[PDB]
Amino acid sequence: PMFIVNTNVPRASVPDGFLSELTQQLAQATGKPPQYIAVHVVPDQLMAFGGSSEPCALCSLHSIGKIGGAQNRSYSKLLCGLLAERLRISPDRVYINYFDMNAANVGWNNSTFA
Amino acid sequence: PMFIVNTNVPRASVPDGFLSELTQQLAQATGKPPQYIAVHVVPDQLMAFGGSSEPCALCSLHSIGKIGGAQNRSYSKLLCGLLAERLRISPDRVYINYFDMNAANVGWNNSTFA
Amino acid sequence: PMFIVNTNVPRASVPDGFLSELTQQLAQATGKPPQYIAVHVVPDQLMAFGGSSEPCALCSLHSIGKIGGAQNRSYSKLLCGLLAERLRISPDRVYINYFDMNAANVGWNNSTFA
Repeated sequence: PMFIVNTNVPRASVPDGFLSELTQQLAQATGKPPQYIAVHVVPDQLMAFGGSSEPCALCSLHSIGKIGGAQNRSYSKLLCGLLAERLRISPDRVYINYFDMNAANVGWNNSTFA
Repeated sequence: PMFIVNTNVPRASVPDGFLSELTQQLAQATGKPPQYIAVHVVPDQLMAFGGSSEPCALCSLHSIGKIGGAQNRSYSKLLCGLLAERLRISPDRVYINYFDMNAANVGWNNSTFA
Repeated sequence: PMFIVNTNVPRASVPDGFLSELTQQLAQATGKPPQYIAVHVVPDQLMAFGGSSEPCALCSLHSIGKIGGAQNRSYSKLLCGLLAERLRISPDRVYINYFDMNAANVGWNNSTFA
């Protein structure tokens, strides 16, 4: 799985250990081993949410399966919780796009996961 | 809606008010309330279009609905027009990927839109 | 076609000529003319792969067609090969998300490719 957070929160406001926490929590949430979790945090961005430059985040979670109605509600509660606690972003200023990737449409290690 | 523009135009060439202009125009074009429009501009990027490093932009628009052949033509004329007028990017050096997101695949406010 | 690579490798480790090499090799792999290939490299990123921060890459390839099981395996070999040779990223620390875009869902030059 791949989780990306783009945010206008400054780099200094991202706590040490945040990538590790995201890795651990996403491994537990998706049920996938942490070795297959990739995380990417992009602070200091020029962005707005609802016309406002108050703290916000635009995020994606790509996974081969483990994507669906109930799972995505649970991921959203988890990840909005982490962004509120660690980056002080309001949950109503977070979008998370979920992508259920076909194994044949994910490249890794000179081939695909198919 | 979530609109992202990645460009090699420098930050100083992005005019004041641009994120607000994008927010307003996307609200009107998509019909969505401005409170649901998120915009993200990423200048100073290392990118090429057709092998050339002349000004260019690589963009995405994700929306829950309001995506389709005629709508996307209209969005493209709007957004290429703004990028030409405001960032001096030629329309033929702009790509916009359109994504019709299922409500169950968008997280917001600790849940999803389903 | 549009190829994006996000990496923690520093900007100074991206060799001169890399965007041109990506453009050339993707034109040949996809069969599309180089005038239609866009490339974007984002170094110096805050990311982890499998819980660690040794060089890694998170990438996308969006293309109108020319996406499928065998083609994507070939793209993965080509692109992992380039990232290993040029950026010294291990192929097992690269993820590439492939997207087969409908022509009506790609904006360009004030309209779509439909």
